[PDB]
Amino acid sequence: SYVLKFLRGQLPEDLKDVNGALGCLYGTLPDVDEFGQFVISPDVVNSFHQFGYVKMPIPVLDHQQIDKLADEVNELANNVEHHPKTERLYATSLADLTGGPLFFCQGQWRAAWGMHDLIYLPTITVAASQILNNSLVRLWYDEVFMKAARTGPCVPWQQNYARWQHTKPVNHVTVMIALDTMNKDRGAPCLVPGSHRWREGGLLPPVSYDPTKDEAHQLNTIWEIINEEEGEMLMDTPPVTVDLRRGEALLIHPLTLFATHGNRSLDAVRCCFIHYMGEKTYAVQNGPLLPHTTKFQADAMIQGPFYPVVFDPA
Amino acid sequence: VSHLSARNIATEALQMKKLHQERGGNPMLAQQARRVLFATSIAGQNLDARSVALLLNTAVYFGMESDAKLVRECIDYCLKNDKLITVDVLPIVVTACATLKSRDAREVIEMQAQKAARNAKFLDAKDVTNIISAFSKTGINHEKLFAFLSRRVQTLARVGEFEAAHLVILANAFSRLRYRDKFLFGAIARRAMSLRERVTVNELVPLIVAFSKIGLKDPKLSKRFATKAMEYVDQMNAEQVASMFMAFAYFGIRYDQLFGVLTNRAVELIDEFNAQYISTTLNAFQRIGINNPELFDNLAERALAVVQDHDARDISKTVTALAHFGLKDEELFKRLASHAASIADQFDAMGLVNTAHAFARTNFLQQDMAVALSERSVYVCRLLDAGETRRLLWALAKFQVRDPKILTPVFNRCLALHYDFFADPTGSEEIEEIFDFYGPNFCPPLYQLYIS
Amino acid sequence: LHAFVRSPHYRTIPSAGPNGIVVNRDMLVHQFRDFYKTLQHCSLVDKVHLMSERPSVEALRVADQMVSIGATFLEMPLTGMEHRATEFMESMRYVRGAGGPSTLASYLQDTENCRCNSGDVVCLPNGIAVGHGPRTNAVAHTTLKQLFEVKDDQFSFDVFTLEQEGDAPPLGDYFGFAGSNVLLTWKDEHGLLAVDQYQQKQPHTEMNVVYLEPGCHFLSFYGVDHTIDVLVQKGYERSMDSIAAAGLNPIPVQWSEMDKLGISMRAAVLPLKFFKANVGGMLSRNKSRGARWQTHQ
Amino acid sequence: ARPSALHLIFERCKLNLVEFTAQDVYQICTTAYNMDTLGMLQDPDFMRGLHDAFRRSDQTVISPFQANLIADTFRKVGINSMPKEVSVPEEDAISPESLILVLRNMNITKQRDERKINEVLKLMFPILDEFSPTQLSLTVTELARLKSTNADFVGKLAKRIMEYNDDLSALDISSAAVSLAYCPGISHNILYRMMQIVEERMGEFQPEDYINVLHALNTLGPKFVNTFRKIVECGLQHVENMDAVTLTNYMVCFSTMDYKQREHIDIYADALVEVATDLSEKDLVMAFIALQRLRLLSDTMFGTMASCVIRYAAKMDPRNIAPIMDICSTVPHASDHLMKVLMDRAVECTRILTANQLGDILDILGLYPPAREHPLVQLFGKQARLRLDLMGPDALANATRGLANLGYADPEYYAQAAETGFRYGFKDWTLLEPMLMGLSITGQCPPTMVRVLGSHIAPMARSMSLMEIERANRYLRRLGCEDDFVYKAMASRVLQFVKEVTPEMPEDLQVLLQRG
RNA sequence: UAAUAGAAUAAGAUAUAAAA
RNA sequence: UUUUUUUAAAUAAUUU
Repeated sequence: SYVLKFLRGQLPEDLKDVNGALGCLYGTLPDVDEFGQFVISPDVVNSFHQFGYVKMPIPVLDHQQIDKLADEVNELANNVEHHPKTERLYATSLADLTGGPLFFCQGQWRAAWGMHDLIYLPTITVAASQILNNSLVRLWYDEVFMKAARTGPCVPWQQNYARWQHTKPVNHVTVMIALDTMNKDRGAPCLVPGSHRWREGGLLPPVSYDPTKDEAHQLNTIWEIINEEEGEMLMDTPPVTVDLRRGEALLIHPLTLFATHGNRSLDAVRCCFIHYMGEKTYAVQNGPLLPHTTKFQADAMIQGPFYPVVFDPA
Repeated sequence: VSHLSARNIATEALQMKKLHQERGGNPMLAQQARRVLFATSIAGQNLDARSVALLLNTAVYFGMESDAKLVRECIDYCLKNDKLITVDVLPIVVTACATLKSRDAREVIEMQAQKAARNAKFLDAKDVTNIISAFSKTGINHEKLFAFLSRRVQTLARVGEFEAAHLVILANAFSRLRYRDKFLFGAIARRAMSLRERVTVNELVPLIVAFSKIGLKDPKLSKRFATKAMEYVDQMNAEQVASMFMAFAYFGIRYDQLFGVLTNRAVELIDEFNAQYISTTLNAFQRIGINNPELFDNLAERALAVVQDHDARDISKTVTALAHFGLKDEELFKRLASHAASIADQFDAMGLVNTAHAFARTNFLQQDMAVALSERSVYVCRLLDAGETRRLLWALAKFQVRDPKILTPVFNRCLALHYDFFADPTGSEEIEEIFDFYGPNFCPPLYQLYIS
Repeated sequence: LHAFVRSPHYRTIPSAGPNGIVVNRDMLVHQFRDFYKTLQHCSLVDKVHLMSERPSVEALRVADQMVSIGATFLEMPLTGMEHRATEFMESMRYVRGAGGPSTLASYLQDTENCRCNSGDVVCLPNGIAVGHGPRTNAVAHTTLKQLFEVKDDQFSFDVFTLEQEGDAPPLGDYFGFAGSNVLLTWKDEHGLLAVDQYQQKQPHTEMNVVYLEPGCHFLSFYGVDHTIDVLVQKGYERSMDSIAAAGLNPIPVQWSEMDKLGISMRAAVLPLKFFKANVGGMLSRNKSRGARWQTHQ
Repeated sequence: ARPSALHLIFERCKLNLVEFTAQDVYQICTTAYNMDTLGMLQDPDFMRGLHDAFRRSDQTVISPFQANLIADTFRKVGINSMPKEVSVPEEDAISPESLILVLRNMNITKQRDERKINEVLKLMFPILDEFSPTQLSLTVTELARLKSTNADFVGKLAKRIMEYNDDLSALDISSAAVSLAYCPGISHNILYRMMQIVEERMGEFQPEDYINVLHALNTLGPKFVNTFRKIVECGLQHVENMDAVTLTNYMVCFSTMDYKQREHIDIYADALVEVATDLSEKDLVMAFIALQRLRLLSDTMFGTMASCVIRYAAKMDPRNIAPIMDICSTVPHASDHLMKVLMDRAVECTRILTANQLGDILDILGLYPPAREHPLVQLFGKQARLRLDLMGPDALANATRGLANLGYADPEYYAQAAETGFRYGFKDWTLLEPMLMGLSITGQCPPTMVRVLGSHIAPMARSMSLMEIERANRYLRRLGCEDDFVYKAMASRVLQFVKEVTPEMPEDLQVLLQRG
């Protein structure tokens, strides 16, 4: 068609249509024969497959990049001048136009620069592909958590695979990146070692969420969903809280128990999750897996513009 | 790039924009400019109004939205220092804020509109054209400012202070705003006539297009434009041929001596026709009403080899034009239906309805396009007129679609506009077809309104 | 140097000028277009500003508002142009828009019975020369002399009074200096009298005197740049030959209709000299007007 | 290396777990800027936390410059920081001191706001009497720095300042004079009276007072020349010992005032060039320009000034290459070494020069003989072809004329220049001649281009002289124009200035006479 | 405890409508 | 071929 002379350089209405990656954070993606620099050591892979989690030895982002990403997260929750492309989001805590002490966002890779770029970050996608047995890895979705200062709540015990029951096979991983320095007094991730292999790769019953209650009970509700043997393994290996720097990344199994603490510092705390999924993955029902997305039928392979292939071992 | 101050960054950003919007769209220059502008900040340094305006303009042109920092800092500066934005950097700020749609952008645009309204009497040749084009980019309805600017343009053009490019810019700017003033366009036409040989074909075609678009209904100047264009046919490009086809269909007057030569030149360059040119030509022929099968066969044949090049707009226009004239091309229709099924998410509010109705009017039903368009109708139901809603409902009834998740939005839209729905006589027959399929069970209130 | 002009108002152009002579409005518009184009084609004028039309024809006389003497922009008394005050405010808005002075000097207006007009003063070399006619009184002479006349070995400014008769037009219309040493005067009684008085007041003065034909309006931008562009009327060819013979550049201009209404070339343009304020020790760049690298080639 | 207590305090500050007031962050930043033993500037996770502590604190406690210093020390590390804007006092918070502090905050931290200026001025007027003499001068200075257009209030302040002439000192008088001269719309009566007051107390002045007075007189203009007279007489007894910057200001004022008593000019220039070696780059440039404008560059003058400027010639600012390049022209003195070094420096910075500066440099080097055999011609040709989109009519004419005079041959560049010049019409003959000169180098152009060129040149033939007529005819014959209206117009002018044809007449003219 | 300034410059199609 | 203007304007009506 004919694009007006002052609209030639614009981007699509949503960044999903943009094939490839923009050069915003780390420039252009490396060449085909340049992807071996970002490989990770086998011991990290063994640690993940043993504990159900591991920390990447090197921070994945420079401090300027973390500053830019924190600015994007701040602008995603303006609440006075709402973010453009807000209608391109799977779910938002500002749908009520009031917000609260916890701001959670999903599918923001179609909304802002940099967040879309972070998906194709080589250092994390190569590691996730190595965890997923060297196959094509497709983004499942992102997530952003922002907790206010002195009142931020905590999300209790949960399993990631409990939210993805519409997807047939167990082939996933999660990468969590800290956009601000975190510790047990501000949203630290607390995980149980060796919990991804408890119920023969099964899902534990959901926990009871009662808001407006102290963090101690919220984190102690764990003794309600487990059995005696899981209790003994808990006693041997109590849940461990992990400290993260301003750029450090953490790989988590989909099936390991996971929680985050409250925020009792004097500033808001930010973190970002991205879930990565393997090639051989099918659907179970007929329809869209996420709101306003391409619909699948029976056991159809999951592809499309909504689940782009981020890395290819060929 | 670190040793460059903000002033040099602004100059190089302007250079990159000028190189990209004119000499090709090299996907390298755009991405380099995006990367450079993503890491700049107007903070802690004293900057002129022009440099800040240039940075804001070149940032917004390259996709940067109203959530970016650079944009926020430039907008805050433009809000705080208002008297520093003289009449030289007003067009840059207005053009940058045209596409941004927020509170601050609206306030800045209004303030600049009032400033240009007050100083409308002291502008010169460059400023009037630049300001009027910049205000035509944004959608604003400040009639008094337009009147003052038109008066100043007439006063300047009486003495002869406009060139061919200025005339084209002024004509397009005043036609885009739907400001119908006979004296201003007469003055512009007379200035071009005085210019004589200084207007070439490239500076003549947009003049005719804009003069047709404004719709003055003056048959005195249309004939003169046709006679002037008759000598320049042999030098025209294919895009120019399509542009004059559309323009002289917009005029509405029949000039056979011109249409014949235009048809011959269009046939000569049939190998240079893209899908856009074919769609434009067929739409122009549909509008003017002439029926010329000889050119139509060649247009249809050339459209068959560029199927993959078709956009949503081109598919819609081509299919509607082909269906109006009763031309049958089963291969072209099938390929267009498949392609429309592939890109069903690119149809706008009215293109979808036009495509569906054009496909349903002729006896051509294909499930691939039918399912895609029926599913896509949900997101464009809310932007439809009463007649367009009636056409969409009839086309959907012809496709035999019964999914309630599709039919609830269109029935809601047609119930909200029932008066204009049932007061259009030309569609009355269509109404009796629609309820012949769904029956009184489907949406009883609509049936009760129909019986009355 | 910025030159200001005003477009004619076609609808309200007078049918028959004073004296009952006839005028053609289309030709008047055409001649003003030719004048504007000729002014723009001048190399010395940095910009030509065109003000919006005003209902009265007298608004075409924009030169009557004020006068430029050295670095002083003196505003003429508003004693006979009461209906033209609003036009003067509108002209001052135009002057301010182009980066000129914020406001005019009001020295003459405060003085009582100080009748004067822009046009009886000639920016001669080494001072100004004023004419003592009916349109200006002796109070204006005394006030100008007290304001601008200074006698010094070097800081010298000379004001000259030149007596003229009642029927004589304003001095700038017929007696004026051009080039650097050339005095252009109408081969008329008043022109010869003014030339003689200027020669006498300032004795031992050497400058060629050129006599044009009567009725040949002229305009010369007199300044250090030594521009030789001298606009003259089209009809008179002998004045044109005389100006060319002195080493100048006559630029013919059709000036029939404006002449028929009583307006001359000098009364139709407002020339001003602006500068840019230089904060801190500063020396703004200036455009060149000569040749470069003379010694090499 | 951080020991246990040091590491724990670092961690506590990193986690935003400590409440910091503005004073404490200021003290820590001062310690970091003074001493670097603990590596405060080398820990991004620590200065980021300090910045987060600074944002959420009350910055109104500290002085404006302390906030500016914290912002600067965070900017130096790599954190984008800006101190918060101060709110206008309301209700009983009204006082002269707070109304001065608002302007001071807007001044130091570089946050100019016209709305807040207008609000503050609308609220300080009633209490103008209560103000102390020093606060009046402070307000005048602050309003002069903020480029406020409200000249009426500045005039009122200046009048109240004059009413206390006895109280003020020489420094305050000079500051008031310069701050009044900087305001554009100030009435000339108050300016005359202030210069009258400056005229007395003349012997009390110090070098700073002299600099302030000379700056004010340079800003004002020739209309106050008389006052400047008493300045040059006053300094005639101290000229043998003055600061170099003072003599540079004297030269600038001499050039601006168009002074005509030449003996003072000669004495002051002779005193200046003795100590000209102490001048900075900018002051050296302006001494050179002012001396050139006064027609005082003799042989020794130019030799000494060139020897002084060749030191900075290695790293000249781009804005200073063109002026000295112009000064090297129009003088009959040898300046080969300065020319060569300046051309090399110009070549070095060819990717940062703006369009106007590139055009000016090409114009100045257009007729230079040694500038043809250099890489600068090709580099500048490519740069000009790239920058043709950003060039106005003056820049286009300058660059094209300079390139044509230099022998640069590139048909595509000249065709693009002709198109860009056809975008906006040529107002003058001097703006159109370079296009013809460039297009005549190759000798061919598309017929539409030559037709448009003929249409443009035809009206302009009415006022050009004989030499311009000959040059235009030569260029048109080289390009090959067939249009008759042109030749007819050129013919008529020729006749008017030359009557009828004669055997003596030049052949070309006689041909031009035939209207070919 | 903290205060110094320079530049003048123009790109161009959104699928509508009754009388010297 | 040419045709245009320069107020602080404040009185509609409703249960939306």
